[PDB]
Amino acid sequence: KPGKMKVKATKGEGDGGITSEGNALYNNEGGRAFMYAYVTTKPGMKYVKWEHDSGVVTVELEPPARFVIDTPTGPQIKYLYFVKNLNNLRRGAVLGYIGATV
Amino acid sequence: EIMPGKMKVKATKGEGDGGITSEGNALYNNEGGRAFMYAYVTTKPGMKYVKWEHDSGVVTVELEPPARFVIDTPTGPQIKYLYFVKNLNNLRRGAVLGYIGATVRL
Repeated sequence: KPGKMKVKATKGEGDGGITSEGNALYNNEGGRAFMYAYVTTKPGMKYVKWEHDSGVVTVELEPPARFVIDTPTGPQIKYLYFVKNLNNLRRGAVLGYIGATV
Repeated sequence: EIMPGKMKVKATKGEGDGGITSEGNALYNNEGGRAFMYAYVTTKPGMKYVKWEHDSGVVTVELEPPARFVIDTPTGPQIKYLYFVKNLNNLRRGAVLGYIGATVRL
């Protein structure tokens, strides 16, 4: 199941009211959307407000890792923010999904 | 760092104890220095080993008991068997699952 990774466009927030657009990478482990990571162009993000029907959770982000994607004009850097306390299995699923897609 | 999640596929052959044989894909990383097989995917249960070429050579790579998963095909769903190599760490197992999820129609 960790393999069935899905992407949802979502806003990120950081100190001082700064914001980003980006994608949450997430998995429906048994009928509840579990965010694993957030990817964006922008540094300094701290959290994402993540929607469940039961209500919104603010998901805290680790310090980001920088990574490379391919573009029409060459490599560009994006930031990958794992959710706090994500385990190694789920981190690996994020990296594998990214490696296969970007 | 996406390096440990980076993955390539190579067509290869598996074996189980009692003469069992299979064809399938090895998922491996050759991140920088050597080829490191992470997993083997095939259509058959009961595989125990994969015959991994390296050098020129053939290496026998031991497998964990498989997880079954299902893919869409032109003729409908097909059961596949995912065998991690023995003692693959959780980060790398996760990388295998993420890569399969990204590339296969599950």
